[PDB]
Amino acid sequence: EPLVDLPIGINITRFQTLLALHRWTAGAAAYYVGYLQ
Amino acid sequence: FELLHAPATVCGPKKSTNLVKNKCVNFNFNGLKGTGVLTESNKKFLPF
Repeated sequence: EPLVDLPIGINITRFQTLLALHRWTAGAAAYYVGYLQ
Repeated sequence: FELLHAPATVCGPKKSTNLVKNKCVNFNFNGLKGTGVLTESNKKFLPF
């Protein structure tokens, strides 16, 4: 379901994910990236 | 301000009149324009 629609109005060509380093130290994580066509 | 058409962050107030039901009316809902009778709906819309 749609979460938000944002009138940012800027070009995007790359993206970076952000990971929170907990109490550096962080547990193992598993994530997936696919590209829409 | 710029009136050249683009994504408009700032807009003036829109003007919503009172809603009537069970009577044939021209109706506008956020740019959706139609002619019809409005009645209570059993169908369950999703929130979005």
